[PDB]
Amino acid sequence: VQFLRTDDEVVLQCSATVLKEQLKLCLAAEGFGNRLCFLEPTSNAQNVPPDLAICCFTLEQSLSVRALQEMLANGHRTLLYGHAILLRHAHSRMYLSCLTTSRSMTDKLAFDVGLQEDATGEACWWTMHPASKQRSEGEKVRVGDDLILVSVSSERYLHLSTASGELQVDASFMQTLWNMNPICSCCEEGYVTGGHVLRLFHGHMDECLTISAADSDDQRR
Amino acid sequence: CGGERYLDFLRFAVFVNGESVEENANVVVRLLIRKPECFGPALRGEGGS
Amino acid sequence: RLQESISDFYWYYSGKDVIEEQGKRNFSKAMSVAKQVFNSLTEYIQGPCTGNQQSLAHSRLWDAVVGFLHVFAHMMMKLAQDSSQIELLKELLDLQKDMVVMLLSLLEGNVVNGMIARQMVDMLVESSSNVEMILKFFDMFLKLKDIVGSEAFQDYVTDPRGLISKKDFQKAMDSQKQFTGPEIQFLLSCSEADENEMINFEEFANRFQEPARDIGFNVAVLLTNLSEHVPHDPRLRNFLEL
Repeated sequence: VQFLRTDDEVVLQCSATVLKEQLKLCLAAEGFGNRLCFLEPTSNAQNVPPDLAICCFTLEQSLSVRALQEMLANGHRTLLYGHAILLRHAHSRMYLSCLTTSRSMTDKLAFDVGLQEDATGEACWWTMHPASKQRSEGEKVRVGDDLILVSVSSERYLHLSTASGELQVDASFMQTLWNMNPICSCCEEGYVTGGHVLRLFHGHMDECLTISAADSDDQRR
Repeated sequence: CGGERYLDFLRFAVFVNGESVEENANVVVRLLIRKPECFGPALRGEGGS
Repeated sequence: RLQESISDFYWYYSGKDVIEEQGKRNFSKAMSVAKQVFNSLTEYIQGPCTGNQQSLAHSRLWDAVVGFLHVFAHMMMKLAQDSSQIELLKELLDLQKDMVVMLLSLLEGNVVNGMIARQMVDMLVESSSNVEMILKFFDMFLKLKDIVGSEAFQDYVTDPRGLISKKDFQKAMDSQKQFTGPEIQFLLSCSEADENEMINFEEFANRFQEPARDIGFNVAVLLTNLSEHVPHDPRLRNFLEL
């Protein structure tokens, strides 16, 4: 029953439920050499571990619509419906935004979602809405609750297009529920946490499990 | 033929004295884009020509 | 819902330098309705009704309280500088007094380390900033009434009629060290920008004191009650220090 707050990392997983599989794919983007986002499957982790290093988005700022308009004209905060939020990619340090390019020829109104390196403008700001009938605007959101996100720059949803048989995320006029699952919320201070890079050391000055150099006969194996 | 009447009433509501009412126009366009079924078979979704 | 509407009105009118008379009328009506609502709530729990007190404690009252504090913290200092908004400011102060009374009633009949007291402490630490702004606004104006008896400012008073030049009044604050540099500009703005740099510190430091005396006393009583009934509360001692 915990409420999502800023300065937290989220995966933003969308439950496709294709062929009664509930893959719950999550959006990801490299940020360098490619700006467009794409869904990677978070299911079937036993047979193959899916990458999640590029699937972390930090909640940078949260603001209301009127205050957002005023600052555009110009410390944890509880997230509630009808509020504008800012998402920053963990690895790329860029901001999630709605690009004006439309690579999808199936829908003329569709817009592609990608990463941008500047926080200026309203293209990178998004607002959640109470997709559930029980919930209503002005109510604080909680973990394990489906959400619907709309660009403040242009009314559109993170629709999960699957017309071509491939799951893509794009700004469209059709509604789509999104699960805002938080990760890395409970910081283990001084303790070792998941999704962390480090140098293991049997003792000191060890280089534990250090792979061989490049172009070696070991083939880095 | 059914849509003709509503479209005429909407243009009368939005346009007065050769100028466009900004509030009415914004509300109408927001509702129209919220419910794309008002755009007819074409100009709607992937199947719209 | 009323608090959300008033917050939206504040966010709309924040940019404008001067509030339009129609907006003033709408604010007056909204704050009158809000004042009536609070009185009803106080009546519900004024008699030590434990069930009603628990129901209010487990409710969304605290979010509305935080929002009202946020609106107030900017309303006081926005309406202070202008000279045509004194009535609206006084009505706002009366509404804030009622808010405190309701909170005190809520605090009525508490025990040591009580759940309602802890909830009030959590509310205060959630809305610390606005409370700090309100407390500062009160204390520097009390010191403003104190400055009239200061010799280090009376000597700087030059006009036989008793008027003090703007620059001289800045230097007097800086010498007395009552108010810091950023606060100096706010006091200058709130001062009656008289046609001359000479300003009537008399009125500037004698106004806003009657309507603020009652609400300041209520705030002091609330803080004293919380401090005495919640031992070992470092955040509460931080508020007391402020």
